[PDB]
Amino acid sequence: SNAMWETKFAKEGLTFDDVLLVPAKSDVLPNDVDLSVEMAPSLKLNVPIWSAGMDTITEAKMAIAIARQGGIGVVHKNMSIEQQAEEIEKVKRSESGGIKDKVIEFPNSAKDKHGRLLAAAAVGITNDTFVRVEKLIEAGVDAIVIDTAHGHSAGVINKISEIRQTFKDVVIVAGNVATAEGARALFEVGVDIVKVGIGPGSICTTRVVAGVGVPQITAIYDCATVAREFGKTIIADGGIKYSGDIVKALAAGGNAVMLGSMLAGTDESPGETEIFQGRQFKTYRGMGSLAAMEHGDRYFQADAKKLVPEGIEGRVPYKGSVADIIFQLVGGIRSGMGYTGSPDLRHLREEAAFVRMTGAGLRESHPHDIQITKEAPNYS
Amino acid sequence: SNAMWETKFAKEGLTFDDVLLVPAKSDVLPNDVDLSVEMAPSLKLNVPIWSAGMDTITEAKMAIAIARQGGIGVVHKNMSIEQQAEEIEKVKRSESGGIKDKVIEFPNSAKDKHGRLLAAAAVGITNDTFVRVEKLIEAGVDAIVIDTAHGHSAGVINKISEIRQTFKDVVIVAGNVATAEGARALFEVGVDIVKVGIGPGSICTTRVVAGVGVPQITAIYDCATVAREFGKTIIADGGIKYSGDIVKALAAGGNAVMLGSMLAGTDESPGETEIFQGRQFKTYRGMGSLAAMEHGDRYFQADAKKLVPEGIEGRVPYKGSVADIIFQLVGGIRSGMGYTGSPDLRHLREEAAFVRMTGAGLRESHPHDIQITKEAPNYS
Amino acid sequence: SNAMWETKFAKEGLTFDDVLLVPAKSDVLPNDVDLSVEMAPSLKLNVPIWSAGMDTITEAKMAIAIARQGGIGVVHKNMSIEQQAEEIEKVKRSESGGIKDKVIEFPNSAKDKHGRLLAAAAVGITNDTFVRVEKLIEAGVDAIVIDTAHGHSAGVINKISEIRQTFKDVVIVAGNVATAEGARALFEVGVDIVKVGIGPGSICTTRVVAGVGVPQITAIYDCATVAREFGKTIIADGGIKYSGDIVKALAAGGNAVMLGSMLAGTDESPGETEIFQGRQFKTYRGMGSLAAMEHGDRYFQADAKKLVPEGIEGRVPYKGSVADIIFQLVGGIRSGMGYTGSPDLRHLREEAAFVRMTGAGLRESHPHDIQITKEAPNYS
Amino acid sequence: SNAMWETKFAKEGLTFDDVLLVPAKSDVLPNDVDLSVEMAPSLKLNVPIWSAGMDTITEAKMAIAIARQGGIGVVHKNMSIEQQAEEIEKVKRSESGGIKDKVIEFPNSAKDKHGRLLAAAAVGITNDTFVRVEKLIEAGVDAIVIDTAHGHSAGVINKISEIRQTFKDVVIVAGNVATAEGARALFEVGVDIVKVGIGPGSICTTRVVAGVGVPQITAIYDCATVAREFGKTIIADGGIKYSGDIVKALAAGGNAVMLGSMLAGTDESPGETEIFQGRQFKTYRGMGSLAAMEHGDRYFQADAKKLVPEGIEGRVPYKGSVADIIFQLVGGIRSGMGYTGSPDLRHLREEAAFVRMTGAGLRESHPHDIQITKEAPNYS
Ligand SMILES: O=c1[nH]c(=O)c2[nH+]cn([C@@H]3O[C@H](COP(=O)(O)O)[C@@H](O)[C@H]3O)c2[nH]1
Ligand SMILES: O=c1[nH]c(=O)c2[nH+]cn([C@@H]3O[C@H](COP(=O)(O)O)[C@@H](O)[C@H]3O)c2[nH]1
Ligand SMILES: O=c1[nH]c(=O)c2[nH+]cn([C@@H]3O[C@H](COP(=O)(O)O)[C@@H](O)[C@H]3O)c2[nH]1
Ligand SMILES: O=c1[nH]c(=O)c2[nH+]cn([C@@H]3O[C@H](COP(=O)(O)O)[C@@H](O)[C@H]3O)c2[nH]1
Repeated sequence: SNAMWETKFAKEGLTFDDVLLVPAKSDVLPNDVDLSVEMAPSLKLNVPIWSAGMDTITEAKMAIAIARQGGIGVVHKNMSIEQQAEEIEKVKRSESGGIKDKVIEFPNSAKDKHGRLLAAAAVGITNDTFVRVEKLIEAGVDAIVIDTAHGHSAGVINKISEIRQTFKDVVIVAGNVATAEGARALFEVGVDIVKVGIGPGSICTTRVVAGVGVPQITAIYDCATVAREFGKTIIADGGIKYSGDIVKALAAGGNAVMLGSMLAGTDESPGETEIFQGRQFKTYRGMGSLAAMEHGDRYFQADAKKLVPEGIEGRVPYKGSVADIIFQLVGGIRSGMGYTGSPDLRHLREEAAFVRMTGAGLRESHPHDIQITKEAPNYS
Repeated sequence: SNAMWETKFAKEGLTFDDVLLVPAKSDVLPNDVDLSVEMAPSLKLNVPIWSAGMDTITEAKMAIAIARQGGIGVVHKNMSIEQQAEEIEKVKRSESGGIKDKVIEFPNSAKDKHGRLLAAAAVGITNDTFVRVEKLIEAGVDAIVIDTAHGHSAGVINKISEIRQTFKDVVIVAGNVATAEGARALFEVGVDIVKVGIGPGSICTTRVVAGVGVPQITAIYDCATVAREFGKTIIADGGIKYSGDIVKALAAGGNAVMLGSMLAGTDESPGETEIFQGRQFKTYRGMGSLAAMEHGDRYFQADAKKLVPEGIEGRVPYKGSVADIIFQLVGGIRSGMGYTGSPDLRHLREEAAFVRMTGAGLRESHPHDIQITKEAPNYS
Repeated sequence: SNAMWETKFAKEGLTFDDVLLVPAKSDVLPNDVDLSVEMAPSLKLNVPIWSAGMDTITEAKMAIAIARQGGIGVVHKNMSIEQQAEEIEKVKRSESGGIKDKVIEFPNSAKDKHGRLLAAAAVGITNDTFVRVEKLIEAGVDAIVIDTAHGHSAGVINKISEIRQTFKDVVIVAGNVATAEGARALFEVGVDIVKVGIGPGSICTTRVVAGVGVPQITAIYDCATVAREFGKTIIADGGIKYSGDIVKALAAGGNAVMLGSMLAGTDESPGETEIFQGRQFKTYRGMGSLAAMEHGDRYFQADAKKLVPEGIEGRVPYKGSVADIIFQLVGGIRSGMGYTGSPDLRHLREEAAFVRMTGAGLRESHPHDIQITKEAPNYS
Repeated sequence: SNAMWETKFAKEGLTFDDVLLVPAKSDVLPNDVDLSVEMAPSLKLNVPIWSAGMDTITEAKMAIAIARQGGIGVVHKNMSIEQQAEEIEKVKRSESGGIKDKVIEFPNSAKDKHGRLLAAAAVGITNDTFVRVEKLIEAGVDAIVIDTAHGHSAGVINKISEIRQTFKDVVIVAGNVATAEGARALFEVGVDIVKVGIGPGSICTTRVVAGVGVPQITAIYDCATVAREFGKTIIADGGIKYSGDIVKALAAGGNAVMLGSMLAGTDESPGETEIFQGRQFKTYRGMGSLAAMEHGDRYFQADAKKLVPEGIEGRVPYKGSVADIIFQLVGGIRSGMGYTGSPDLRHLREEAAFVRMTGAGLRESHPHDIQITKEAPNYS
């Protein structure tokens, strides 16, 4: 391993705050760009956003809200198989075109071939994963999300291969990985969508507790290079703080992004708001935090207990409705695509160029040297 | 686009706080350097400063004040065509040599061929842009500023070409761009002066909301390279916080700079001062903030509404008169030209050299390890 | 020295916060990885951790606690030879398998060939170093730690050679060094284990007072390269703040780490807790601080007094028991080895790869943009 | 100037916080290293320290105190020629070996060939510079310091050449410069000692107001390269915050350093202490601040008034005596020379090597993650 010894520090990594997209000749206005993305032949989104499979982010109510805005929700797995199946049934029974009380239309709703809202569901690697997958498919789930901390592991890959073999037609998302070799290993066993991100999440301590990770722009770019070879897709999962980071994640190769923090504290996230000193907040916590792993309500098999936590528990200010949050994100995405001359997301992924910057460039990019007197809806 | 794919992260960008000017052999004292600049055959400034075309920076009163100090003001377009024409008439009727009450002389006033103070005016891309340009020219405007967020866009370039074709002699400023190709596209349709800057403004959130921009020293240098080929000029617009940044912007290739924040809160900026807890302040806000776009007084056509804001609203401490602010900026410019051995701005643009530095170099450059006991007039 | 003149600034250095470990294909779960390390033929640890030889970190009580968890303690030398010999006798008489009051077992205890807890002891370079070493060996010490600020010095190397010559079988740790040439100079006189680190300690001011040091990841990597050539080992000493830094230190080539700050404020560190404003704390101080050097209780020879201090005196929040702290560190190490696919520490040292990152990458690695509401046991 | 255009951003610059000295094999203990330096054949210091020629740093009382510790003071020029001559006479009449009340010896005093304390004096470029130089020489001054903001200027070089021509034997210090070409231009007209530094001072705003400067480690190294060719010396002037920065400045090529901030607030600096909220402080201000330039006591010719200030006015905590401050600095220098294996300053300048580091390396170098409970005498 003298070869590995001499190359220990060769690789370099970039994150969102290291880069900007370069403006380019543009023939398309922001309101005319196409935000649609085909994640798999049977799974098309109208906005490139997945809500995170976390017990403070996505149950039925969030999955309904985000699918009606054109995305898709991943119902978390910290519940019994029967409970998670019923959450999916709630999504598939929900109104997808519009509701009255006076007329709220959902013209951009992401739907299956039968006009029902799309919905996804997380599963782990446990003895009962096949049963959970079976009951989710029977409930009408549109994608299974094999959600693991280290997707590039023999045990995970073997479990996916067995799932792919028994359930030949379900769309399989699997993750997380952060390297080309990890993405390739998953696509080679039949994964449809690879989820990218080790450590970048707002609530996570993986990089500090284990010392492991890849800066997220590099992780996306390295994994998207492999996805292009297979003709498949990736989800850029974690570390997105502003709408501009979504544009960066997609331009680096992401077909869609997954959001935790930016959707935390919305009306449709699980739990209720709590008033503290005249201010509204909601809980947001890592799925590897102590509170999230100490779940024990009805019985379910959980992933093998980790010795020490890899997330923290926190609270976020109340944000409002999912519809209003998505409206702000979409406006930012459309603005960025207009600046880069991208009429659709394929052009953004394939053609856009970045410029690297220092911490001084970052300070120039935010507002600077001004006393802000009102919070902007997209800059809180 | 495998070529674009492999070069996604090739480009690097520098901003003001990344660089310093290197001192050089100097035969000229600061008081003897020449700060004049010809922006176009009919538009000569005595100090290389344009005031920003913003509704909290420049109306008639600011345009008069800054032209009397040797610069030029861009009257903003958030008003009716008739109102904006009358603002220009106020500037062109104002005294340009001196006034009494006891004798205030303006020996460095920038004037047209008839001895009237110079004045510029912003226009957008709307159906009535030709009428606005016509009435501004009839009012005696010295330059039209085609003010757009993304100047490198087919719609903007087509509108400029049509304007250039109907009004063959007016000086046209157009922007904003941040790349060589964007500058070239504008000069090729007859723009006289290209305005450079995407995202660096103090009050702006473009880089964070859309993910797009270029660090401003690189943007200036890339665009000035093209201006040199055409024998035309550029305005370095945005991100200047100190007089030393003006010297940097000009040495990077800028023929002149445009200032928002450094002129905000002056007596001549629009609005009145407001006392808050014994301290004086004035409002300063992005033209892409909610308050600035929600203007609706007399009717006018506005640029197409953007879905989400790209600026914030803020307040700045009262600064004093435009004359005293310009005096401090000019003293800093003259000092920098003396250090670089530049007898005039052409030598500064063409000959001066920079040295790149880290964040540690930046901390050494400011005052450090001292409890400042009085604010300096040029270091507040 | 024109050769030295032209290469003054050639070398570059990395520390923990500059790098992350890259995840790799993994066939081993965290609970099955092997944390054992042979530091020398007669000195095997079950977890790769040495407690620092400091008078606020390690006396008999800490050495017992950490050996029972699988590591080894270095009893400090700021005491008489007789006192330090008695501390070692206390360790070697202590129960190593388990104790009652109800049954506390120590299944991972690091023991000598007679079933007694391992223990090490610091010595200096003074006239009586041979006598101190003799009495420590008679007490049953398992390793002597020649503890000096600048191990790459003629006086230190000559003293070690004389010790190695009189005491032919004792395990000798010597330090500190930070360069390949310094490590080589010590291994060449018979040192068994080289201790690496000049300036990285939490409580130390060496780099700021003397201007001297090497960023600690580079120091480890440079010295481990030499250790590999000799077939010997190194201790990565100083600058570790989180369990993830331990994984980084070992992957950079360290066979084991030495901890001060992460063990300060434990029940078993010397001194008692002091309540200040309802909060518990303990003292932690550099061995080069004024208070630590002004020791004058029973008489002992001290290293030559330094003119000015090179450490500070501080206080740390109470941490709890050594057992609970080690449990958190080990969980983090096991998680990192699982992510890197390392079944044992040899694979981590020899095979793991890093990715370099900016300050923006570091901010993404920690929790960001969240109001943490409870402290994590491994993220305080 | 297409050659200058393409090389605008080629040069890179380092400051103190960017680098560390690498430890090396050492045969010399800190107490045995030689801190002497010959600045010129008739000017030898016993510690390599000049006190700054500033009206809040050096008059007779500071010049006496620092010469008795082995350095030399530069009496500032913000006073009449007669007054400045009398300050020098006070220094040359002062006791240099020792004083009683009980016996204070000054065994390291820097003295002239007649046993009188060394002393230097600042002069400017004015019409009466020849008269000031004449009266200072008649008073027995050991060096004249031509103190200008931009030493690489025709007017300064012409004035120095005329001085060198009339006063053929006085030691001439001249500055400030920051480039090889500026140093060469001064040595070529007969300057004995070149003073290096544009912008790094604690109290100065030159880099922010004018945009001009060179990071100080690079400035020293570039200028020392020229000094080596001429067989002459340089003073590293400005930006030194800790004793470790002195070691860095000398290892980068400086023969001696000049200190402002580290000597401000001492008993011997001009002015008295002022109690503010139970705490002692003294004034410290740039010679380019408004208060320092608005001096108008007895009449003197001042350098041409600059339009705008290039320094600020501040206050520093009381530090104690010059003797105690120098003792701490010398201890740090001796420690660094011991670590680098430098028996004298020539070896430090010629042989020592640096390692470059990031901001993460800097945070590791200072104390980190500790609540300091007492201020160290060399780390306040
Ligand atoms: O290392 C981790 N420890 C955790 O406890 C944890 N919880 C969530 N996640 C991941 O973070 C993503 C959400 O990130 P953001 O809040 O930044 O959008 C999610 O989509 C997950 O990928 C975790 N990662
Ligand atoms: O992205 C933007 N969103 C906005 O809302 C906005 N408002 C002003 N500007 C631009 O900023 C310039 C002034 O910048 P400074 O205050 O830094 O001088 C101005 O001259 C404009 O170029 C904006 N840019
Ligand atoms: O330069 C120094 N001056 C000091 O006063 C000092 N005291 C301890 N040490 C060293 O720091 C190590 C502990 O570092 P941490 O607290 O970061 O674990 C220890 O293991 C030592 O190597 C010192 N280094
Ligand atoms: O640009 C400047 N504007 C000023 O007003 C000023 N005053 C002092 N100096 C220079 O700073 C040096 C002292 O620096 P320190 O306090 O960092 O030691 C001094 O030795 C001078 O070289 C100035 N430089």
